[PDB]
Amino acid sequence: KLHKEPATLIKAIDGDTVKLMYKGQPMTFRLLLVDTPEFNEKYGPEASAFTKKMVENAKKKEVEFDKGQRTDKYGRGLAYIYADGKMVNEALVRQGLAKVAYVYKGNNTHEQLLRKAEAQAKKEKLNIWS
Ligand SMILES: Cc1cn([C@H]2C[C@H](OP(=O)(O)O)[C@@H](COP(=O)(O)O)O2)c(=O)[nH]c1=O
Ligand SMILES: [Ca+2]
Repeated sequence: KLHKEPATLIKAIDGDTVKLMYKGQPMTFRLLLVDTPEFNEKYGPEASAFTKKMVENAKKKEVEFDKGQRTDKYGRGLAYIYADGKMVNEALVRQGLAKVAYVYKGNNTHEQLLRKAEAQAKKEKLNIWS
């Protein structure tokens, strides 16, 4: 309750940040509840590429704010991002390309969903968990 919103993509940045045109400012958005490696750390180039293609290839790009703060202290948007109905945040965790991270109580609606995904990635020893 939680609603999605069309997202306009300027460019993918790395595993867990993307640049959107949001009411027609260029704005970095940071993915809620996850942490990908930096572009120059192990699985960093893979996380970047996964997010990039996932959002680029989607006909329908959406942003969904949580119930709490919509920007962080750095002025980045904080959201879940969906590509043709699939959550990027979740897909990264499921593939072992992001850890569940930065879980704040104002903004934690999809926590249990991402922890389930993380547990599957862990069990499978996938990427980060290898
Ligand atoms: C994901 C997320 C990060 N942050 C902050 C925490 C970290 O701040 P500090 O810089 O003070 O440690 C930083 C991590 O982002 P990155 O993982 O993009 O570097 O962004 C939030 O404030 N809210 C959030 O929802
Ligand atoms: Ca990161």
